[PDB]
Amino acid sequence: SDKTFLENNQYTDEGVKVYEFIFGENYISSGGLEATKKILSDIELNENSKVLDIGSGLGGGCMYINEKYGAHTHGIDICSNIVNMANERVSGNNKIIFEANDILTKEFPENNFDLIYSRAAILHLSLENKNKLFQKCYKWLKPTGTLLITDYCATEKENWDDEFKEYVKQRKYTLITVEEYADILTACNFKNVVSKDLSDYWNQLLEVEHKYLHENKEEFLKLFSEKKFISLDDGWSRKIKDSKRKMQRWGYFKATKN
Ligand SMILES: Nc1ncnc2c1ncn2[C@@H]1O[C@H](CSCC[C@H](N)C(=O)O)[C@@H](O)[C@H]1O
Ligand SMILES: C[N+](C)(C)CCOP(=O)(O)O
Repeated sequence: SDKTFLENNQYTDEGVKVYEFIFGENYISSGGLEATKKILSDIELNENSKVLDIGSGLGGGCMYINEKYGAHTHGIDICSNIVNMANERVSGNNKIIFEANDILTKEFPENNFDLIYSRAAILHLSLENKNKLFQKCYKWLKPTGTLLITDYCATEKENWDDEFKEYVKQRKYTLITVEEYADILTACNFKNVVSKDLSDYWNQLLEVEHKYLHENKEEFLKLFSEKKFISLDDGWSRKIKDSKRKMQRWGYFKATKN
């Protein structure tokens, strides 16, 4: 249902390929590899670490984490077609696993992971399900483990304008404030909760991506259609405008179990 909605609309094969063109090979979220390097710059792991990636997409994050640290990485994604694409991009590596499943019904042992990592995925979850997920994450982390998240956030709903309301409604996102998000983590008894509103950084990423799209329009049109170009172009224009005024926000969260 949730699964069917995502597979048949935002994350159709063609939809993901369009996103990948602008985000970067193996990525479906902003900044691609370069942002991932920054997000993980203060994370310490090694070959004995176990990592969970919630909403693993095309697998770029898992590929990088395994490359940088040698860690065991397990990616969960609800879209079967996306997981199929991810599995075609990795071979001969028994420390990278991609699995098609709803994270809300997936079972993991308590005290299992050194790092639980998620990039631009939890926006798809209802508010009730965000709280349920972070309770599960708390159990699944080792005592010494870390939670690391980036996600779409927003200003308070009361402040949304007509265009943003419509965007959120059609995407079926649940966008909360950075502050409400941090409060959920605190309510789940995570420790050392750090939240950052990185909307300015995100704005910079979006501008680079927008410039890339325009400068490679001929290549894009060979691959796709002008209709899809216009949708992407207008989509990024709106996100640049709405991130600048913090109507749509980009949140970073890090916390520990103890
Ligand atoms: N309930 C759920 N369980 C697992 N994955 C989910 C989910 N709801 C949404 N997703 C996944 O979240 C992903 C968002 S796209 C982001 C992919 C990757 N983290 C990257 O940054 O590139 C989608 O692939 C979608 O399938
Ligand atoms: C949400 N996402 C960052 C995974 C994909 C892009 O979504 P959108 O920016 O087109 O709404």
